[PDB]
Amino acid sequence: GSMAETKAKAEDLKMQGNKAMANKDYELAINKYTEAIKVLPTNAIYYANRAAAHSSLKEYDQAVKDAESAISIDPSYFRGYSRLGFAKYAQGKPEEALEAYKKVLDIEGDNATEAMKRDYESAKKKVEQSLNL
Amino acid sequence: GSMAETKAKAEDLKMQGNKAMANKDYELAINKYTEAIKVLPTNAIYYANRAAAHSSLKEYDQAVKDAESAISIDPSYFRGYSRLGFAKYAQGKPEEALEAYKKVLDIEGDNATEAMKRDYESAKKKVEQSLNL
Amino acid sequence: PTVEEVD
Amino acid sequence: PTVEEVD
Ligand SMILES: [Zn+2]
Ligand SMILES: [Zn+2]
Ligand SMILES: [Zn+2]
Ligand SMILES: [Zn+2]
Ligand SMILES: [Zn+2]
Ligand SMILES: [Zn+2]
Ligand SMILES: [Zn+2]
Ligand SMILES: [Zn+2]
Ligand SMILES: [Zn+2]
Repeated sequence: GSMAETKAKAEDLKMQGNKAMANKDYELAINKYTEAIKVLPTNAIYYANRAAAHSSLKEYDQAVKDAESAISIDPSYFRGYSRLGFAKYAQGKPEEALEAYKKVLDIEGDNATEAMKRDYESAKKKVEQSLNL
Repeated sequence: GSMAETKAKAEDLKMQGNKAMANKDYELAINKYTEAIKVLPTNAIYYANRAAAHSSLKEYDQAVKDAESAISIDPSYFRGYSRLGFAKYAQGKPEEALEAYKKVLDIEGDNATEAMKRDYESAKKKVEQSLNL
Repeated sequence: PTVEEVD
Repeated sequence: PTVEEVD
């Protein structure tokens, strides 16, 4: 049992989770990402990926937990904030969704994709709506 | 004439370049990016986009020059190195392509996409093919 | 809402 | 590699 062998085992489980996501087997994906975390619990990507699978099943509270874990483990991994913002937005918490999406743009700057800006703008519009009435 | 109006003018030219790229009118795209740079010459994105238009015409020496300008103006804008890596790869300079593509992975770290790693692995396979002749 | 692919 | 989409 080496650090390299442990990492390779967890990475293989992550890959099985990614394949499940592509097949829209979100229930299987949650299993594989969970199993990967149990092998290697210090890798933020596995938590962000599980957040995506949870969100795909509309389990936004579970998604938020995993996104916050990703953010805690690696605050520079911006997909953590993307997952948090998507789940907060879906829960009707646009102010926290806006803060998460803005963090993505703060990290990426001029590197930000069009999708990242759109997510930020959608949350921003929703926060504006909540004030007009 | 406000700074935002100048930026909006350059961005509209950039968008005209993006439309030209979508239509595969690469000569027109080069013009629009050039005009954007003349309106606002401090934005590395215009140079990186012009490098893409040059590369599409297989003008790789011109692409390298624009990619290097993008990198000088904005060293953390990783698409400048992606443009440099492509141009060098296409020139048959795969060690220099590998260094460019590796710099993208160093900037992005655990945020790197599968496309970025595919580019890196492609340059690496060409470097290794070369030293195995 | 952008549904982002896993990594 | 490919010329990735501009911007
Ligand atoms: Zn051992
Ligand atoms: Zn199943
Ligand atoms: Zn299992
Ligand atoms: Zn980044
Ligand atoms: Zn920048
Ligand atoms: Zn024309
Ligand atoms: Zn013109
Ligand atoms: Zn020989
Ligand atoms: Zn290629």
